[PDB]
Amino acid sequence: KKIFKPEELRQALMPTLEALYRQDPESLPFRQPVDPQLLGIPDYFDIVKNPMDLSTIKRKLDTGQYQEPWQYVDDVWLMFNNAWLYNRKTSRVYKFCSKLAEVFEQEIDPVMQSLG
Ligand SMILES: COc1ccc(CCc2nc3cc(-c4c(C)noc4C)ccc3n2C[C@H](C)N2CCOCC2)cc1Cl
Repeated sequence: KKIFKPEELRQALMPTLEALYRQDPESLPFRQPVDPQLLGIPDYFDIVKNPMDLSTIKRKLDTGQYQEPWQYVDDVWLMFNNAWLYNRKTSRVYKFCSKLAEVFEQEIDPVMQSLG
């Protein structure tokens, strides 16, 4: 089995996360964990059982919590799927999520080819 080192993953994958952060306005709702109290949405954690956001993914890369690139991809997709599940299709957050998914798809593919 291919063994990936933490810094190899950070060097390869952090730029793809940065590409998401660079999207403005689209990344703005994703830069910190959803706070249902601040946002007045007490149903949030009833619907979203496994929250995820850019800051959490960044911390996981920085602290070596991914063994394999697919685990990073899964967390990015968890973030997207949570947002598409919770938010209405007409909402800013939903449409912003869709743009981030486009950007991520584009950025991640050449990187995955390089890591194989
Ligand atoms: C720039 O875009 C916005 C600005 C304000 C709002 C309303 C408030 C809001 N509505 C938000 C909704 C979410 C959210 C996500 C993500 N998934 O479910 C929910 C609910 C997360 C954060 C949200 N936030 C916080 C926003 C983004 N601020 C963070 C600080 O800097 C920019 C302004 C929504 C948006 Cl999309």
